[PDB]
Amino acid sequence: SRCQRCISELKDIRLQLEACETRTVHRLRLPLDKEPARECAQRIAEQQKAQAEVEGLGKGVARLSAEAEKVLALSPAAPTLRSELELTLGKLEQVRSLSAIYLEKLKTISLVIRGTQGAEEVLRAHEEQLKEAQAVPATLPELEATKASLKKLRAQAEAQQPTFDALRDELRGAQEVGERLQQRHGERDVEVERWRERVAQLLERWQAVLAQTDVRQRELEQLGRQLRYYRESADPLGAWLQDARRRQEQIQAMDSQAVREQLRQEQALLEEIERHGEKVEECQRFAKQYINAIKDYELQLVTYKAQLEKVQSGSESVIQEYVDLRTHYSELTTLTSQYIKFISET
Repeated sequence: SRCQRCISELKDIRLQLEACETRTVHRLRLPLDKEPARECAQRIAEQQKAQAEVEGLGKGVARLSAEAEKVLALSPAAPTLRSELELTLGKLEQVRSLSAIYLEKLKTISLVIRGTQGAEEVLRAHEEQLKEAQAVPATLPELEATKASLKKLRAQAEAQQPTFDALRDELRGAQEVGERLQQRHGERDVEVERWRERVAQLLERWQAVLAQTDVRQRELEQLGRQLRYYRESADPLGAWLQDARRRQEQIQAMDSQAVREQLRQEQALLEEIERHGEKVEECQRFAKQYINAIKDYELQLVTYKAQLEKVQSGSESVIQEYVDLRTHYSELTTLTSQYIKFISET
């Protein structure tokens, strides 16, 4: 009576446990879809409720085990009762193990989901500042401002190292749990691969930010030096041409005694102009180097912005300056040269 009743109750609760088992296996076989954060949270809650359901069944098994042992101590039915008891105890421990490890898997994945989504927003911020700074520095004070913005960026990125180090640890944790689940319950990890690729890709993007900041900072240190070298040569030359052009225009526009002085001042000035032929080629040389640097920095930025996916041309302004200087000097040489000839025949 109590033996037969206990066997029936043992079979029923084992079936209930097996149904909990099959539901858990079908759940853990299901990869996350297009809302990973929300779905994983929902499944953790469901698995917490499933784990409590199994534990409730565990209280039924403990009751049935005590009653069985009372009957067995008193019976041709006893081998069946003992066997059925051992089957139910064995199934309970298996479903308990699976429920706990799967809940563990969901929780560790949840940290990875959160971590990668946080790193994306950090990556988005740094990649946009790099994208944003399109204009090249025109002057020494504008240069120092650009360096400051990159220095800040560099500082912010270095401080995010713990965030990405934690992500690597969080992914590693998830791999270990999945492996134990694979080894103890024979179910492959259907989820972890999605996030290894996600984590691996974010790491590369972060390195490009760090690398591109170091390259870009270094671009401006070389570019800045080239600006200093050119401006130190173009400013004194440009001032000199303005000074000499007004002297020549004054000497040119201004008896036999006077003619000798007019030829004398013009003939002497033409000598002065020739002496500056070296200082012009020097200025042309430095300007070409600075233009090349402005071109190098510009292409650096357009490249990076394209990989992730003008207003005017920076070096074009520098082009115009050399045009004005070479034009004025060739014009100045000619005008003085022709005026010496006009005095010479006179």
